[PDB]
Amino acid sequence: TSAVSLSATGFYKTPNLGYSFETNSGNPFHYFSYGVACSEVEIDCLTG
Amino acid sequence: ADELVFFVNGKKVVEKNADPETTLLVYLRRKLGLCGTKLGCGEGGCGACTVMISKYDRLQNKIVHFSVNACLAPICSLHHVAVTTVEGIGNTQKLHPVQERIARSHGSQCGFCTPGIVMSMYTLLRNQPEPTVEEIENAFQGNLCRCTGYRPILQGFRTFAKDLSPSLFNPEDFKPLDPTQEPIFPPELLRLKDTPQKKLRFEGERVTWIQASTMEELLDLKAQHPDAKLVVGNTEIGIEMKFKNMLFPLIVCPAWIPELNSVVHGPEGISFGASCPLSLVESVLAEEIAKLPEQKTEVFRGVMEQLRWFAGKQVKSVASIGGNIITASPISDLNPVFMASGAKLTLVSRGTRRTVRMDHTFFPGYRKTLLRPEEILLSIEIPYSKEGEFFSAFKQASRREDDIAKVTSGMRVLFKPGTIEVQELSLCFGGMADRTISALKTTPKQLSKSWNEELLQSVCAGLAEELQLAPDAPGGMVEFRRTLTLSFFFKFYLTVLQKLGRADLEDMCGKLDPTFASATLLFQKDPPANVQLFQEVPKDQSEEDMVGRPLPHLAANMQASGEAVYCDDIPRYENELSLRLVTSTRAHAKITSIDTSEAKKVPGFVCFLTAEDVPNSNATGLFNDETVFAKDEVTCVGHIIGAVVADTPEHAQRAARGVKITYEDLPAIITIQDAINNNSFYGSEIKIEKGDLKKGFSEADNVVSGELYIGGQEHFYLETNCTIAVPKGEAGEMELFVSTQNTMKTQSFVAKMLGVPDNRIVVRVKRMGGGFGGKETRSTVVSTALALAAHKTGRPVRCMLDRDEDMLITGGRHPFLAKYKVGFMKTGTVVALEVAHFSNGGNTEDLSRSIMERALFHMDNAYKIPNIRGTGRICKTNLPSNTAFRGFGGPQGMLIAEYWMSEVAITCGLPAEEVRRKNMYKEGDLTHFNQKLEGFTLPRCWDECIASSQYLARKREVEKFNRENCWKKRGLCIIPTKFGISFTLPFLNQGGALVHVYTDGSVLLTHGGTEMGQGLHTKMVQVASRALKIPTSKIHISETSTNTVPNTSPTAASASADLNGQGVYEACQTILKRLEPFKKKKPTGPWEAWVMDAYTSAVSLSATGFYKTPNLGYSFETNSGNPFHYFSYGVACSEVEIDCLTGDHKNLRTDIVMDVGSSLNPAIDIGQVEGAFVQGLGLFTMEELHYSPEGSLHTRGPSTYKIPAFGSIPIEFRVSLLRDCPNKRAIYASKAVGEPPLFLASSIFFAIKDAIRAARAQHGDNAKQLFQLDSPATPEKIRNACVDQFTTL
Amino acid sequence: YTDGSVLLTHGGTEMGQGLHTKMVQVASRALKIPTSKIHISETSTNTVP
Amino acid sequence: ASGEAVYCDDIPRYENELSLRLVTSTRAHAKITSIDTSEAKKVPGFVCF
Ligand SMILES: Cc1cc2nc3c(=O)[nH]c(=O)nc-3n(C[C@H](O)[C@H](O)[C@H](O)COP(=O)(O)OP(=O)(O)OC[C@H]3O[C@@H](n4cnc5c(N)ncnc54)[C@H](O)[C@@H]3O)c2cc1C
Ligand SMILES: O=c1[nH]c(=O)c2[nH]c(=O)[nH]c2[nH]1
Ligand code: FES
Ligand code: FES
Ligand SMILES: [Ca+2]
Repeated sequence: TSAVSLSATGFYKTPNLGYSFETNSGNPFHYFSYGVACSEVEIDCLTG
Repeated sequence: ADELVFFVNGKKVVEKNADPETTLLVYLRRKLGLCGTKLGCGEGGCGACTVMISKYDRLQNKIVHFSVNACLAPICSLHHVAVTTVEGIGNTQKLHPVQERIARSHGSQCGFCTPGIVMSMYTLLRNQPEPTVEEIENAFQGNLCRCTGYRPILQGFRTFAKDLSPSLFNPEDFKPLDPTQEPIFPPELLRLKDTPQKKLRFEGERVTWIQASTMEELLDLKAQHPDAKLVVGNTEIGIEMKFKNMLFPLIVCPAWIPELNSVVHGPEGISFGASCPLSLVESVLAEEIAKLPEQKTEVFRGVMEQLRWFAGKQVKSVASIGGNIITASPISDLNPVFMASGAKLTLVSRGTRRTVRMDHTFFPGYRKTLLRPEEILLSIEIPYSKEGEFFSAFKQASRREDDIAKVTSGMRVLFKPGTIEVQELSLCFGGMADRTISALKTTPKQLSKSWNEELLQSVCAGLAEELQLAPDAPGGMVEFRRTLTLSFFFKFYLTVLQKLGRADLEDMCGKLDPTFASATLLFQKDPPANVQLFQEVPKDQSEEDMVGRPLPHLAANMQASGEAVYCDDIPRYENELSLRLVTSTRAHAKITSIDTSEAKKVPGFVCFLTAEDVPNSNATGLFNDETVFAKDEVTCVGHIIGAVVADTPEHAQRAARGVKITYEDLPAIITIQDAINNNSFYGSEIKIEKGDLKKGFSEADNVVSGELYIGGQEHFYLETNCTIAVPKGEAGEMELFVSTQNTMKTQSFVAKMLGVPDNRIVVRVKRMGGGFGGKETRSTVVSTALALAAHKTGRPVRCMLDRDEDMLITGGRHPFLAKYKVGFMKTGTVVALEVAHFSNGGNTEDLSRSIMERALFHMDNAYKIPNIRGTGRICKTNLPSNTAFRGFGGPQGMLIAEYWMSEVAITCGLPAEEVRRKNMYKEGDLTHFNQKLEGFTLPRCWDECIASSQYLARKREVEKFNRENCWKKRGLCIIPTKFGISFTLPFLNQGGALVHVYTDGSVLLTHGGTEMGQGLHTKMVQVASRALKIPTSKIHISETSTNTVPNTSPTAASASADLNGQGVYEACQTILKRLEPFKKKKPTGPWEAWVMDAYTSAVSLSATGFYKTPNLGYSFETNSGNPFHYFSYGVACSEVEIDCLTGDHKNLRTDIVMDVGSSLNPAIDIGQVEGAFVQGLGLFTMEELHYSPEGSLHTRGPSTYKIPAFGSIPIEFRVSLLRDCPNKRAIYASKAVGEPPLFLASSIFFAIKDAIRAARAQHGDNAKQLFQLDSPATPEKIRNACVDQFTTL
Repeated sequence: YTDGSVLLTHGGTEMGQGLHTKMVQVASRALKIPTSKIHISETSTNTVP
Repeated sequence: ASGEAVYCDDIPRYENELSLRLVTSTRAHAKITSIDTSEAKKVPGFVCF
């Protein structure tokens, strides 16, 4: 009722990225994910 | 099991189970998917459904083409014919010349009437490739357009005929017509023309249709089954079936029978088979009249005179003469003529044949004839006139009731040869009784009398007595109708005088006084002359900057082609249901019970929805005082009680008829007077007051007091209200496609009814076929009901209202009652004014209060009044709720001002234009509400109009015409206007937009405004193209949606281009800012490179835009603050000529000068001036709504509610937009245009008033000087004010 | 909207990963209102290009 | 879990809606020497290839 807009756009771009294959420089990634898994199996040597 | 076989746009249709109730319009739209042909009324009056038919005519041996109303053509009547629709002539990839010309000439605004007009013009050209201007105009008698003011349509099409300012269009650029490229007549049909016609039978759900090939077959059928209903053109039967609930289970169509279609010239006259269409009657009698002695064709000319203002080409091409005769309507225009001339009817049944002579016994009772149930009408011989035998025919114009109370007459005299003495005299009338009658007691008494003043006087006394009407007779207008019988005989009397003159009996009968001659003239057209003037843009302006250029409406080509999509053109989902509203038949009552037992038996019935089914809240409407569905009590005729849902529209309608509802009446408050007496009002008195009233009236040389009533108005948007609601099945989500100016309120009201948040509900509007205020709020009454059905069923549901329903339910402009007192000097200067206003608001508040405020804000019109008091009360009544209508209270307020102003001038004995001018504000003055008038261009508009209309010189001609004519009079008036721009509710002055640029460079824009024919999207694209500096071609607007721009105000208050234009401009400035760094690097490289560079640099190419009108907000308590951002100004000068004997009148010339600031688009803005002016013209002169004494609307369609027609517009029609007047506070210095010109049509009202004043000085005797003329000034009111020997006794 | 409800959309599409769920959680923290007041209906080229 | 969620094919058909079926290569690498559509044209409701 005060005539203020209640609609908005939003935007984002990941900064500082850019790798060069020619000079082997520049960051391709913003950050890295990391994890580790331990697994155990039992095989049947006669069937696969 | 007979197949029905016909062609549509060249393609063969084979219908194996044709239902006789199926119309061609329904079949085209719903079976074939061809939605260019529209429904606008369903009763033959609007022509929106016009299509062309071609066939091989076996009787004339050749291919013929004619137009028809698709809404009334049973498909069962169409075996072996070829239909052509708008889609069959061209499309946007190759427009037919007819489509091209109407588009390019700015003849299409909302676009809904465009296809039907295109088809009427197209059919004309297939028959006459080189028509005349006259033929072109006659082509459209059956086509209505509510937006354009008709001028541009006729002007564009005039290019097919007569065989400083830039221009609005260029005819030299129009492609030429090549007739060889029209569609081939289907060769299959030429093959079949050879084989004999067989009787067919078609069986539908309820109706059996036999297409009789032979007289034998028809007679056998009627002998054995006398109940079999003849249908020939269906132009009466269709109405009875569709709107009067009637059902004839067995129908026989005899249209193919050679004997019913023959024309035979015999010694006494010409015989027409009874099934001959009126169009064949017309072309034969025309040619007889052209080639024969005048003395023989007197009757033929009377028939032709009646066929002139009868219906359109569409109706006449299939309406039979026998059908008019046998329908026996009390207001048949033809039967009075056939009766007066003793036309010879042959009747037959199996083994019988007899001839009679139409006389009073032919019609023994209401809609009855002499025919036995087994007989049919074979032929009517229309007779040659004899030496000494003379004939006139007459017809009231104006029509108010379905069936009754329009006068129409046939009159005949035979003189003993060589004498002036009467051998035979016959005077027959419709609209005076429940059937066509003969003045049988009056005529005998004049036998052997001489044609003289004694006979005139004798016949008038007889007529008055013999045809006398009770004060309460059916149809009212009893004083007018009486006067017409007498006035029509007078004309006949004078005309026979003349005709005896021409037979050299002048010395026995006398000369006619030459001031009486104009009384007897047959209506003569006069060729149209138009001028449109506007301003060229600067010479330096880029060619790609379209702001200020006359760019055609961006959808005009698709509208001409039938490709533009309106709501009901959207294809149905396979699971879609249809809804039909059930409304109250009482003005105020308790609902005692509802029985749906008959409704449940209709096949496809799904449910009846009522208030109990509403999920959340039944309280709706702008001020929360309305029911979605009535609960316990109805409060108008039209109050929506519930809604039937069924698989198809036909089943919904039949099922709604089986909802039987039971009432106990309650005290009803109907009229403004009823409300005043009962203290029934919406809220308190509203008031504006300035200066000292007691002093002003004390200082005034004169004081005049009076009242004025102003009738209401139906919007008659060509597209009625329509909603499709589509439930999505998740989270309460629903999408609605609606013909509405108000997406926001539609969304909110739906969400509150359902009890879900607003974020679940999306409302979409591509375009409306007109709105005009009618769809600002009252569209939600359909929307909420449909949304509920969709929610309940989980299925898509659709409702488009029939015209009768829409006219009943949705209300109109507010009627006004004013009580005024004005005080003024001898010089004409007004010093004091007090006006009490009352409006009839109907049964909901809606916008009624804001409407009253606008009327009060305009009670000054253009005039500075130092001491002033206005009040208004808004009456609360048991009628449909009235709402916004273009003007929004302004026109009512300003008509009241001009009305007391007219009386100030007459009381001072001074020229009205001088009096207006000297009371006009000047630059810097304050209004009565204390707003200052800056940039006041009204005097410039006034002076330009006075000069270019040659007002003073025309005044002198009008005076002279009036001194030289006793029975016609002219009048001339010039009227100004001032119109405040912005919503009366300040926070509604806001708008938003959203813009995207895609990586190809193309731009998708949207904004809060909706397109309803005013060219808003076009304007926004013009604006965006200038703002962005790219061509309009790269910018597109597809639709309006609550999920792209939220919280939008309705498209109203003429404000939408101002508000959305600023929103658009700001959205565009945001995008330009972000592209700036790329522009700098690449200042030449094209737009597409900047866009792609920004994209690949990860810069956002999407933006919102928003505007609020600043510094607004008026206070009623302190009478300060600005309610308006700026004001519109304009002046119109109009001239009229009235028929003092009939009440009819011609609009001879109108000249308008309008301040639209620096127009965004002068083509669209001129079109809005003309459109608005013509709606005003209807408001003040033609449009009259009529109600039973118990509050039931009788006037529900174009047969009874008469909007301006092609033939209504001023014959010379000039419009200029004021030059050099930038308004820099609105978008690119424009002004809004939609509403301000409407009130300028009051110029025609006041010109009629001048003409009446002159008629009164001519024949009045003691006439009251300040006589009464309420609005609308219809033929009734004009005729009754022309007091004379005929009105007095 | 004027009832306080929020309609949100973004470029991302839901394919089972709970993107919309995460976006509403994000919006509700950002706006400091409950997730119940925020809805995402769909992804469309005419709302985010 | 309720089957209320709408995926593309769950959307109701329009009454006038048509169906498409792709026609693909049965060869890894080849010239197309001709296409014969005569048998396809005889299937009821066939519109176009
Ligand atoms: C938009 C519009 C405007 C109109 N304007 C006017 C006007 O200005 N003035 C005026 O007088 N009329 C007017 N009419 C009425 C019109 O002239 C009649 O509707 C028309 O002539 C009826 O003919 P039809 O062939 O359509 O009859 P249908 O509707 O097919 O038949 C109407 C009646 O005639 C009967 N019938 C037809 N032929 C025969 C026969 N040979 N023997 C026995 N019974 C028969 C039918 O059983 C039926 O009862 C208007 C109608 C429309 C739709
Ligand atoms: O001030 C106005 N408010 C409205 O809501 C409206 N609607 C309309 O048609 N004209 C106007 N004027
Ligand atoms: S819809 Fe057919 S004449 Fe109006
Ligand atoms: S353009 Fe003719 S009705 Fe709208
Ligand atoms: Ca109201």
